[PDB]
Amino acid sequence: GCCSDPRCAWRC
Amino acid sequence: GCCSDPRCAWRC
Amino acid sequence: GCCSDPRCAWRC
Amino acid sequence: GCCSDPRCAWRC
Amino acid sequence: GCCSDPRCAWRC
Amino acid sequence: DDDKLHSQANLMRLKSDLFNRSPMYPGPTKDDPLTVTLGFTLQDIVKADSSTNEVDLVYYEQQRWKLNSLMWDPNEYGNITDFRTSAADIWTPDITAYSSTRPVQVLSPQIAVVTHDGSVMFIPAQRLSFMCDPTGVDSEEGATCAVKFGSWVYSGFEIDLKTDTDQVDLSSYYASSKYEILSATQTRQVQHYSCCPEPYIDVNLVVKFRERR
Amino acid sequence: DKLHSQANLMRLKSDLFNRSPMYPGPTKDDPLTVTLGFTLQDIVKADSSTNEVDLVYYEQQRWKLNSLMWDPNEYGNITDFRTSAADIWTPDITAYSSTRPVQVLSPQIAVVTHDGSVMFIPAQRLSFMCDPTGVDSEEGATCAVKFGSWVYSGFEIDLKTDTDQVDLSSYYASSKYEILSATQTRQVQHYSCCPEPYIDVNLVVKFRERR
Amino acid sequence: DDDKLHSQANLMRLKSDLFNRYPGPTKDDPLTVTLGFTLQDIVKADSSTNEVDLVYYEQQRWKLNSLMWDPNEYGNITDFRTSAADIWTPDITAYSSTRPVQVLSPQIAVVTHDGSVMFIPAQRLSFMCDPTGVDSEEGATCAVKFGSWVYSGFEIDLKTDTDQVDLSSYYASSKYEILSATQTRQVQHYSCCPEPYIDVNLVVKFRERR
Amino acid sequence: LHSQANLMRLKSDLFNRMYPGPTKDDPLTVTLGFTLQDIVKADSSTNEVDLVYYEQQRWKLNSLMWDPNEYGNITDFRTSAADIWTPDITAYSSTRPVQVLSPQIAVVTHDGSVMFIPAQRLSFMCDPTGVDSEEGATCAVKFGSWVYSGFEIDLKTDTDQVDLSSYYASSKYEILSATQTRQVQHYSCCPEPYIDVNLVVKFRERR
Amino acid sequence: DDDDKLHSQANLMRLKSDLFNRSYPGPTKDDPLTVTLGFTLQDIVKADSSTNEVDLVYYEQQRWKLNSLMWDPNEYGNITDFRTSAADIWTPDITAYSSTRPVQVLSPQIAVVTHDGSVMFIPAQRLSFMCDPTGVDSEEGATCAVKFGSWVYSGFEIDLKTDTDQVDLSSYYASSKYEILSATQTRQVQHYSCCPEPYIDVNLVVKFRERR
Ligand SMILES: *[C@@H]1O[C@H](CO)[C@@H](O)[C@H](O)[C@H]1NC(C)=O
Repeated sequence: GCCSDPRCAWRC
Repeated sequence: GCCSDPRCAWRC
Repeated sequence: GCCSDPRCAWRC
Repeated sequence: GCCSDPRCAWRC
Repeated sequence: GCCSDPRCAWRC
Repeated sequence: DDDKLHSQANLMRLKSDLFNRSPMYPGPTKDDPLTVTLGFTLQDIVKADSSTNEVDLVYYEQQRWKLNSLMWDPNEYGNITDFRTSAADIWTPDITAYSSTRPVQVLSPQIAVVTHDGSVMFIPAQRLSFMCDPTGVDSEEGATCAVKFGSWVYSGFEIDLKTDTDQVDLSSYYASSKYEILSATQTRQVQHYSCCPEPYIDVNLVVKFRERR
Repeated sequence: DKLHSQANLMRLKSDLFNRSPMYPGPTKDDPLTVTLGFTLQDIVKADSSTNEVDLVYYEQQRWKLNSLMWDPNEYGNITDFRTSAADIWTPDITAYSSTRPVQVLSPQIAVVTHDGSVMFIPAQRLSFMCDPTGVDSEEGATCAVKFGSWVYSGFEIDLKTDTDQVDLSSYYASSKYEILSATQTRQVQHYSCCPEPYIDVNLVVKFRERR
Repeated sequence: DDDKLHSQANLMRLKSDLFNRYPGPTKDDPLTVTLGFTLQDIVKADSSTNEVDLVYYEQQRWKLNSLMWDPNEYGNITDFRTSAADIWTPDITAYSSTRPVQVLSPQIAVVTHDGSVMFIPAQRLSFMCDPTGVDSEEGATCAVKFGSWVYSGFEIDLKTDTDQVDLSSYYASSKYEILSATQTRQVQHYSCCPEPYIDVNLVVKFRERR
Repeated sequence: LHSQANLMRLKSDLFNRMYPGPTKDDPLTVTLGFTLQDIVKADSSTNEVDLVYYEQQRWKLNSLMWDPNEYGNITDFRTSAADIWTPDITAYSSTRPVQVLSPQIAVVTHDGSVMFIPAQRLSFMCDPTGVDSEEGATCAVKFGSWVYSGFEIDLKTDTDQVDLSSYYASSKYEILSATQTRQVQHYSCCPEPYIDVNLVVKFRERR
Repeated sequence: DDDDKLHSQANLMRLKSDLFNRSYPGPTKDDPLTVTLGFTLQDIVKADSSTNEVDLVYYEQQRWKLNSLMWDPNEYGNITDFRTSAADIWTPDITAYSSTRPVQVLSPQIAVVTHDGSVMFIPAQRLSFMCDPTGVDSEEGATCAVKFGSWVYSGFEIDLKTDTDQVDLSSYYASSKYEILSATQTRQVQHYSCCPEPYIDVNLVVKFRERR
């Protein structure tokens, strides 16, 4: 999921 | 205790 | 070949 | 003795 | 010989 | 192309404004406390050594905090709302495992993401060896180990250490690991010493695991 | 035509590197394609006590920047140059399931061409998560490792592969392990939160003990 | 916001004044360094090579006049934290190590307004030790000496934080239990010479967990 | 003091007053030679062999020339290898980063020629099967530039005989032969030659 | 008194600033350097007969003297000596010629400088070197040897010597797996027929056996 993915987790 | 804890030991 | 050779592969 | 000790040996 | 010695081989 | 040129300019200006025109943040103080939030994504128990009582973990450690000194108005910088930068370019917290047996090994690039509200997200991938007796790992009940994380020098009045949840993220755990995970938790613990008012705050990672059949 | 060619190159590099503020990396407004290809040299180690496998490969990385282009006419007809990888921006392409820090085996030098294209080829030894069960059978073992950016979405760095076939032309002929297949495949994922694609390259290696 | 911004400015200003505006000790300007050990684990004992590995926190304390300030001049700041690289630190070394010491913690010290520094590096040390008898009731005994590399006791005087090693954080499921652990200041003189040479002797008696 | 004052000046002149590397217009010859000291380990569980050798590297740059009469008849000097450009000669089938065993210092003579001799431990890809037999094992490893063709760096050896005059007499492995041979290929796309030096060692367990 | 301690702090800072900041490109044929080497052997940690590598822990005593590091103690408040990072000065490129792994540094890298320009530097090191331990489990023991010398300077540039050929065993670990039968540190000169300059090594020779 986004919140596990280092490319995306900053959005969480 | 405080004196074993590196965040606190500077107080001892 | 050229394309496996690090000195050459830039031309592929 | 002194000449084996790194704090002292410079005196030898 | 000189050419195997790192202190001498610049002569070779 | 010239809009892409100006977008680049705007981003260089922002970064210049935040980093080159203000010497770094000196860290938190009691007058100016900082919340740091911690999250573990556990990838693998690589090794359990019963001759030395050392277990090796691979994980991503999420660290999140906010600084007023890193805020900006996107309207003043070409609508930019976030940027990426070398972790060297900024202050980062001194969060440390308290019972490691070897220096932690860094497995990923050291790059942080900064948003315009001044929030920073930094996610180092790490391999950690720590003190752990794996007795019983080879059984239905398995083995249980624990390791505390915290600041090295800051009390709870300077770094307020938190987790958003007490459940470790196991969604990326390696499915063919020698070890299966029975449970993994990440729990904020607060202590007081009788000398002193300030709280001392740890995050305890507790992992229960056994050999996969 | 020698110290002048040398002067022309020095001037070009100064103009690209020094007369210009730092490329801050890609953005949604100014995205970048990075193409990857693996030359697999050897499977050096397979450890079933810890489920780690060790690979040696050359990783070809190719991308193109507008800010690295020049007119060969302005610079004595120079069309390409070699320079330290530290003089330029490079992408943050990482193995997502490594178990030790990647070890670099080669000089960190890139080739730049006048259209702004960069080719950078780190040779690496990588330890990654892999169960080698079945390596001593006819069908072999199968391992996989994903590569991708650490901080950039597919709207900032698009990844592609140099074919889906790993290059095995330089594979060590007397390795302990023979390659049954090796593929390198672009994969795409979307999250409920967000429009952007998240793009990985999945390196999949099927192998067995060489008789 | 204004009062947190001034507090930051006051700290940034203290550190600037103290730092970018100390050559080590001498016999004319001597320094006392106090050591204390918090032993966390005996991780390995190797009877094929006679090397034993310890994990510990080493507390180092000393006081410099050049680090003093009046809190009234700097917003009542009484203490601060800074990278160990920003200040002088002592050359305290284990004398019978067999590999480079490995540092396990951030290298950050705490300074108080009276010039006192506390620096606590967490370390893994391999040192020379014969673990014979570790499987008996009386156990094994080893010893490692800590001291300066270049300074005599006229330049750096070494003292210990009591003679009892702190065992309150010793790992409860270690392969080895601690029978005793002491940290003792020792003065040595050589026949040639008047100067004292000061060691801290860390002595650990341990056996296999039963 | 005479030398000292002239040498300080010479180094400041040559260095402080950057060589962009070789090109097709300004090509460079690099000469390679190996002094093989020891085969330290041969692992048949991973097919890795470990060598210790001194790698002699020689080349000449005009930009490093000087008139000895301008500098008190100084005709040579030694300096940190970091103060100068050095070639990107690499073992192509290493399995671990090469470990450096010696100071990184070069010798420069007034004609601009440089000699640099890094001592190194190298792990490389090698099946040692037959090492415990009369015929022994044979392994090979290629050296060349990482980024330059033969039109930019011309790579050569002065002899195809590896220098064995310093080989460890009590090694676990004795050397039956060791050769260092220039090999040139062409790719059909392209006119430039691509040049390797192939190090071939035949060895067996000492008797 | 405290006033006096400021003066002494200031005098030391001036001396270091003067020597280092207000002012060495290594030795030449015309300006040659004597370097004195000595070993204090602490432990033979490991002997590996599968690879013929042995591992030693020792202190390496290096001693040399430079005009450029002299001073008149009366000009600097009677300071006769000081300590500084070995990065702050030139150091000789003395190398073990038959190491199998990079040397590991076990101590701070700090030199002692005396007012006559004398420098003393004692790195503690762990070294793996080429050594067949055949005989170590017998009464004669094994013999191994490792040569030390400059990497790039001849004997006309660096004159390498010792004050004695007995290695210092006074600090040898009493409960090592290996006992020391003998250890010598001997200056050897050779000439190549092309060349007048001498080529000088110090050979560290160690005879040793398993402790029983
Ligand atoms: C931000 O984006 C909006 C919408 O396209 C545009 O109108 C505006 O000009 C942008 N602002 C800046 C400062 O470039």
